[PDB]
Amino acid sequence: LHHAVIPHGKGGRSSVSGIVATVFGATGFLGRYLVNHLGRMGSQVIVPYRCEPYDTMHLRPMGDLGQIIFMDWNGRDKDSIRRAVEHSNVVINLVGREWETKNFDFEDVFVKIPQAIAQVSKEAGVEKFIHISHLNADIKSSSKYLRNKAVGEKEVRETFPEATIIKPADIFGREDRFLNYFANIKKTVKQPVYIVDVTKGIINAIKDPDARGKTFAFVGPNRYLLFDLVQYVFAVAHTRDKVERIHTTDRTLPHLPGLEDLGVQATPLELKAIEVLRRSEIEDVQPA
Amino acid sequence: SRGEYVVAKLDDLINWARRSSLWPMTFGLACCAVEMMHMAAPRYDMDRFGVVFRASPRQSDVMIVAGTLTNKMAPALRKVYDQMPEPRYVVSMGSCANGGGYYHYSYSVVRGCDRIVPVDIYVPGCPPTAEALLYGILQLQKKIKREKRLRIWYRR
Amino acid sequence: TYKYVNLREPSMDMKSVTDRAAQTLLWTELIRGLGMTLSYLFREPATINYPFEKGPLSPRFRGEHALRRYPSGEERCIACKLCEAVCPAQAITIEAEPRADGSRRTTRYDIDMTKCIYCGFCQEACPVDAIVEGPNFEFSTETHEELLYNKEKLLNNGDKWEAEIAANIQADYLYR
Amino acid sequence: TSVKPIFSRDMNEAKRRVRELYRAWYREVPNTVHLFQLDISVKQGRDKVREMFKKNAHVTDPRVVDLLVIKGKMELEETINVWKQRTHVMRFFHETEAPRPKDFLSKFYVGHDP
Amino acid sequence: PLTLEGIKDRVLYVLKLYDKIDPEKLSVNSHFMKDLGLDSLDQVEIIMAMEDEFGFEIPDIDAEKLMCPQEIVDYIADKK
Amino acid sequence: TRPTVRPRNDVAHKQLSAFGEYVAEILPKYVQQVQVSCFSELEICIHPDGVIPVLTFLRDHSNAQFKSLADLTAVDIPTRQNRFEIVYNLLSLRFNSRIRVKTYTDELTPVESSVSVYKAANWYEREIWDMFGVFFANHPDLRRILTDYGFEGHPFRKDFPLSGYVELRYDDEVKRVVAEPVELAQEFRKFDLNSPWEAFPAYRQPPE
Ligand SMILES: NC(=O)C1=CN([C@@H]2O[C@H](COP(=O)(O)OP(=O)(O)OC[C@H]3O[C@@H](n4cnc5c(N)ncnc54)[C@H](OP(=O)(O)O)[C@@H]3O)[C@@H](O)[C@H]2O)C=CC1
Ligand code: SF4
Ligand code: SF4
Ligand code: SF4
Repeated sequence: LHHAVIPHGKGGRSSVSGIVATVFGATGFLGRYLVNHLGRMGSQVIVPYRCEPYDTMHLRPMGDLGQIIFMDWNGRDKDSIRRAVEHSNVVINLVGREWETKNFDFEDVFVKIPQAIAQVSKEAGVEKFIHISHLNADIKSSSKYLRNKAVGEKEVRETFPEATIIKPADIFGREDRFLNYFANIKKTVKQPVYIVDVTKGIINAIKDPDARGKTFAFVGPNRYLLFDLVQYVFAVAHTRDKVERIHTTDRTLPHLPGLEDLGVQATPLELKAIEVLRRSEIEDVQPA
Repeated sequence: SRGEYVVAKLDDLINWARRSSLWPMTFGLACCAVEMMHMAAPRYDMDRFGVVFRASPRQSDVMIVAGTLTNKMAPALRKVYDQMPEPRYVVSMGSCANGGGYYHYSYSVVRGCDRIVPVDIYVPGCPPTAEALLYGILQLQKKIKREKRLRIWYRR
Repeated sequence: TYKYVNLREPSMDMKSVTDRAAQTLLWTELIRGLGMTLSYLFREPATINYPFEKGPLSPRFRGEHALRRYPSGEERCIACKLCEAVCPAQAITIEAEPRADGSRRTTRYDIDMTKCIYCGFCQEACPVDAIVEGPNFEFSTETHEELLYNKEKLLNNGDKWEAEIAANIQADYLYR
Repeated sequence: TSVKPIFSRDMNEAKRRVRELYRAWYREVPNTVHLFQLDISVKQGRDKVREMFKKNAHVTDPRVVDLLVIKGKMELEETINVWKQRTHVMRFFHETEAPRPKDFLSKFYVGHDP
Repeated sequence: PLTLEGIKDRVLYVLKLYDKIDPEKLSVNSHFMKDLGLDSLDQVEIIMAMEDEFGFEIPDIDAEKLMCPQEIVDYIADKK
Repeated sequence: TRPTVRPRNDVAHKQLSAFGEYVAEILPKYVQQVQVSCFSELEICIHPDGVIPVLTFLRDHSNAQFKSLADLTAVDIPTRQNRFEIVYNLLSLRFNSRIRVKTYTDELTPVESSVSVYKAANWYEREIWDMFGVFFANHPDLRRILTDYGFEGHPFRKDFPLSGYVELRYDDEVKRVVAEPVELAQEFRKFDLNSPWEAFPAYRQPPE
C-alpha cells in the first residue's frame, strides 16, 4: 500500500502504527476510552463532534500532536459524513441514548445513522466496519430500545455484511450509567464485564484482520443475581426502559465468537468495584 | 422561532457575563511569573477587563500555566486543576509551557503542558510580551463569545 | 568605605522620649502615610487604552520570525544552514535541494515556534538577512499544531509587509 | 587491590541488612496501601516487591549489596513519609504495556526490536 | 497458660495459615529450606510470621538459627 | 602585545606560588600537585584520606584564615580508574584569594562526609549523593534533592544519555499521570564540531 500507513517502531505519543480510525460519537464513555487506547497505541483518530467544542477540547490532549483531528457533522446529511470518510482506513460506530428527544427517536438514529454511515463506508471501500450493539437485543418484545438496536444490527448485517456487530453485556466502569443509578439514591440473571476487557477486544479485532464478517458478544465472568449486586454496592458504599432492561435478563450466547476466540483475559468484579466505589464485605455468590 | 430567539439572546447574555470578568489564579513558576506580575503592572491594566488575580482555585475560572512545568511538579498541577468549576480554561504561556520548547530535551522536564492538561489558548514567547498576553486574553474572551452552548443544548 | 546605620541612641531627654511616646500612643506617622497615599491618589494614572493604544517599543524588537526577498527578486535564503547551526534549541530544520535552474534552494524550511527562545542569533548569523526577527507580537494561537511554521507560511508572512521590516533594518543596519 | 568497602566484613552483614530491610518492607505494606488509597491487592504488591528483590540476585560483592540496602532504605524512608504520592507507587507497577514478549515472531512483525 | 504444647499447636495453626507450604507436614526435623524447597527469603517470611503471631523481637541471625518448626517451638518456649 | 590583552601580574603569582609550596612543605602527607594557574587561582591535587585534617587545617592556622566554603562537585570525568573529583573551593575573608582542593576518588569508595567541619556542607553533600552517587562516612541524612522520587540512575554521569527512560503523560483509563518509555519526535542532531589542526600547541600531551 501507500507509505505513511505501515507501522514504525513502538506505539504511543505520535508513533506511526498501522491504522487510521474514524470514530462516530466518542464524546461519552466508551468512545472516549477507545480514543485513549488509540493514543496509547499511537494511531490517528478522526472524530466528528456535533456538540459544543468545549467537550472535544477538554478531551483533546489524550493523544500527541497529529494524532487527532476534529470535525463537524450532523446526523441528517450524507455530505458531511462522506467528507468525514474521504480518506479513512477503518471506521467504528458507537451510538445510544437513555431517552428520546424532540428531534430523534430510538428508531432512526439506530436506523438512519448506521444506514447512512454504513452506506458511505461501503461506498468509500473501507475495512473493519465495527458497529456496537447490546446483549440480547431481541427482534421481539420487552424493550423499544433493544428492538431498535436489533433493527440496527439487522441493517448493519444488511448493508456491507463484512462487518463486526459487537455486543457487550451491561459493562461497568469509572463513569458507568446503571451503577450510578444504583449508587446515588425481582429475579434477574446478569454477568457484567469490565470496560477494559471490551475495548482491548475491540483494539485486538481492529488490529487483527480476518475479523470482517464475524459478530461478537461479551460475557461477565461471574453470572450472579442483581439483588446480590445491590447488596454489595450498598455493603461497600455503606428512564423506565432502562430499569426494565436491567430487570429483564442478561444471558449467555455461546454460539458466536466471544472472549477466548479473541484470546483475552477477563477482569473480575471486585477489583474495579473497589476502584469505582469511592466517594471488605465481598459477597461473590456467582450462581453457575 | 421565539424559542430559538430567546435561547440565542440569553446565551449571548450569559456568555457576555462569562467573558466579562474571568478572574484567574497565577501558577507562575519561572520568569513568565514576572511577566504575569507585569501584566499585573500599573501600565497594562487588568481591572479594565474584569481581571483580578487571586490564587483561590475555588473561583479561578481561567488558569495560566507559566514557568517550566517539570515532571517533579506536574501531578500537583493536575491536583490543583481538578478542583475547579465546570468551565475551566488553560492559557499555556511561554516557551517553557507551549511544548516544552527550549527545554524540550533535558530529563524530568515535561514536553509542554499538553501532556497533562488541555490548552485552550497557546501564547508563545520567551518571554511573551505582556501586551501579547493580554491580546491572547481578548482572543480567549472571543472564544467565550463563540460557544453557542445553550443553542446546542436547545437543538439537541 | 563602610556606612552602617541604626547605631544611634534614642535621646534620654524628656523631649525626644515623649515625642516618640506621642508617635507611639497617638498614631501620627501612620496618618502621615495616609496623607502620602492620598497625595498619590490625586494624580492621573499611567495606564493605556489597550485596544486603541499600543505602548512603546524598540526598532530592534524580535518578534514574528518573518522572511524577506530581493528587490523584484528571488527568495532571499540560500540554505547555508547557519541559522540551524546556531539555533540554541535546534528549532530550525532545513531540508535542502537545488532546483534544476542552478539557483540553490531548499525543500522544507522549519521553525519550531514552540522551541524558539527568541535570540536574534539567526538574524545576526544570516548573511543576507533572510530570516528576520519580526516587528509585531501577535500570535495567540488557539491550536497546538498551528505553531509550526513552514516555508510557504513564512513566504506569505513576508508577503504581507516588508516596509516595516525595511524601516527597522534601515534604522538598524549601522549599529551592527 | 586494597579497596575500602562500605560497611561489611563478608556477605553475612549484607544478608543481615537486606533481610531486615525486607522485613521492614513487608511490615510497611498494609499501612501505606490503606493510606495511599490504592486499588491493587496486597498479595500482588508484596509479590512484586519480593520479585524486585529477586531481580538483582546475581550480585555477590558486598559493597554493591550494601549500596542496594541503602537504596531501599531511602525508598522506605520516602514511602514511610507521605512525600511520594499515588504516582510513583503506581510507577513501580507496570500497567502501560508495551506487550512485546520474547517470541521471535512477535519481534518479527513489530520489526527492528531484537 | 503458655505451655510448650500450646506453643507447638499455635505454631501448627499459623503454619496452616501460611499458604505456600505444600502440604503442611509438621515434621519436627523438617528443614524446609533444602528438603522442601523454600528460600531464605521464605525463611525470613516464616520467622517474621512467628514474630507477628506470638511475641518477641527475633533478630535475624536467631531467625537463621531456627530452620525448622519444632526448633522454633523450642526456642520460643526457652524464650517466652 | 600591549593593547587589548588581559593584564596579569607576577605579584599574586609569586605570593600564591610560595604559599602553595609552603603548604606542601608543612603537610607532606597528602599533597600531590600544587598547580598555580596563570590567572592566580591555586589548585592542590589531594589523596582522599586526610580530607577532614585538610579542612581543619584550612579553616584556620592564623597565617591564612579561609573561612568561606564554596564549590565542590566531583566533576564527571571518564577514562580514569579514579573517576570523580571532589573539589572544595575555599575563599578567604581576610586575605582575598581562592584555593581549590581537588582530591580524587572513584565511584564506590566513599569520601568522609565533610559536614563535621563546615555547616554549609550538608545540602551540597546530599546533592552530590543524588546526582553522582558519592557516598559518605557517618553522614546524617542521604535523601534525594533535585530529582524525581521514582527516578534513578545518577543522571549527571556520562553513563546517562540526554533523554531519560521516563515520559509522563495523563490517561483517563487508569486516571493518573504515568511514565512511559521515550518517544522522541526530534533527532537531537549532535553537531560535531571537533575540527583539527591543534590551535593550542602548548597543551599537547606527548604521544607514543
Ligand atoms: N453498559 C453500557 O453502558 C452499554 C453501552 N453501550 C454503548 O456505549 C456507548 C456509550 O454509552 P453512553 O455513555 O451511556 O451514552 P452516550 O450518549 O454518552 O454515548 C453515545 C455517543 O454517541 C453520541 N450520540 C448518541 N446518540 C446521538 C444522536 N442522536 N445524535 C448525535 N450523537 C449521538 C453521543 O453524544 P454526542 O452526539 O454529543 O457525541 C456520544 O458521543 C453508546 O454507543 C452505547 O450504545 C451499549 C451497550 C451497553
Ligand atoms: S518561557 Fe522563557 S521567559 Fe517564560 S519561564 Fe521559560 S525561560 Fe522564562
Ligand atoms: S542563515 Fe539565512 S541563508 Fe543561511 S540557511 Fe539560514 S535563512 Fe538561509
Ligand atoms: S531566535 Fe529562535 S529561531 Fe532564531 S536562533 Fe534563537 S531560538 Fe533559534
